[PDB]
Amino acid sequence: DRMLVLVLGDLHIPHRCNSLPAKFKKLLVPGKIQHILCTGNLCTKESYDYLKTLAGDVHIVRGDFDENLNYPEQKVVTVGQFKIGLIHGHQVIPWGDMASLALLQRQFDVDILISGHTHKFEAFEHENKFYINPGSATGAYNALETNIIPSFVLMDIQASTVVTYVYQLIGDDVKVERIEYKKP
Amino acid sequence: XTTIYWTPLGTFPRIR
Repeated sequence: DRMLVLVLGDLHIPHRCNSLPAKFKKLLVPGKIQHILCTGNLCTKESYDYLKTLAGDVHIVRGDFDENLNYPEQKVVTVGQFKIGLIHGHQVIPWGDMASLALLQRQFDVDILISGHTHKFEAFEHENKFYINPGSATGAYNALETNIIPSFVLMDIQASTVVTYVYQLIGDDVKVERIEYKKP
Repeated sequence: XTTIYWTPLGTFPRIR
């Protein structure tokens, strides 16, 4: 038995982008995925409504451009044997700072910490804990990057192991990378 | 080269 968890964010619809890539939408079939963890910056209810069609359980934290000011700034969600922390990440300066993310890991008391904002995918183990940034699922521009690849993450959780899949749109084709993490 | 991965959402070439 497994849990599938979709991890995505920084869509920036409607200001920076118009929609998810068509090839991504074709992959996200309703009913398949159990949980959605969204780093924020949807930035409107239209994208929230779309996420609700995909899974029964949708968790979203507040980004710096979200129009829904009621989203929580951070969240901790338990899926199977894993506690997962979620924050958008504009609060961390310098952006993506490893020492700050590791402090948040300890303070949230989580096995996996998910953050966004940078629009650059990351998935790595650091001091026996796992860190994910799904990137921007629409490939939305930012101020500090010259190339943003549309990206999202799927976690496949099985007992004390998670297999993290990253999906990227490169050219017009979907390509993937796979990273395994086991709790210590 | 021709490396591909199975995933729960389908089978795809490797990014790198």
